[PDB]
Amino acid sequence: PMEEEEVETFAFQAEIAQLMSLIINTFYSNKEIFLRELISNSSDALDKIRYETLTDPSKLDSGKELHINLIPNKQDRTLTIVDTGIGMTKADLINNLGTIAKSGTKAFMEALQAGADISMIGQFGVGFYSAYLVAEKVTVITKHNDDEQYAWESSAGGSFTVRTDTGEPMGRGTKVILHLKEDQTEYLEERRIKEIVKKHSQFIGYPITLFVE
Ligand SMILES: COC1=C2C[C@@H](C)C[C@H](OC)[C@H](O)[C@@H](C)/C=C(\C)[C@H](OC(N)=O)[C@@H](OC)/C=C\C=C(/C)C(=O)NC(=CC1=O)C2=O
Repeated sequence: PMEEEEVETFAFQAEIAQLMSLIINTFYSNKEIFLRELISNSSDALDKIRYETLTDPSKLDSGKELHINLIPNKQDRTLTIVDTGIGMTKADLINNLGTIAKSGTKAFMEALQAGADISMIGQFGVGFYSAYLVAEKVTVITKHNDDEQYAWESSAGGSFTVRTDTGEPMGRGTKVILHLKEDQTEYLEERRIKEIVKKHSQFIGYPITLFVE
């Protein structure tokens, strides 16, 4: 019996939009670093719920396990990075994932225009956007203890949407789904994923698991 769902479309802040276009339209040779950025983000999120629980144990009612799961899907061509971290509220998503200017955006673009390696992205605080080196579309599903589950999404192009997620409920955390570009499918390969995690994400302070098939 026909479901009615609310959607809200937002405009990326000007420089974030320019950064996304720079990332998508320019050739870079070390694109694999996108995973290190996403895993670092998940690690950051896990630290936050970890410390918050020390002060309030009920914060783990939504789930005690603190870990990261990597899920490649060769059928629909998606690579999903999941964490049981702190998660983000609707306000968190809208504010921190597009709408508000970030201080390192310009500096990073300057660096890139000068020939800096993309690997540098994390030092500028805009590392999430490196997802667009390999994905044509990114969906961020998230659940924070203080809000309902939400889905953010963008195929770049200057806008992003936010809507309540009606997919599989998550206890708490964030799930980044990368809809990979046709020539970036190597990241759906178990050997390649293991290779890059070993190379760049060896000191993650939480267990990571790769689910194959
Ligand atoms: C201070 O921390 C970081 C910030 C500032 C700000 C966004 C923090 C955020 O505020 C709501 C939460 O406190 C934090 C726990 C959530 C994450 C890191 C999310 O990752 C997962 N898995 O939760 C990430 O994924 C969509 C969201 C935004 C990341 C952006 C825009 C980025 O490019 N760089 C950043 C890396 C950071 O470490 C960044 O901006």
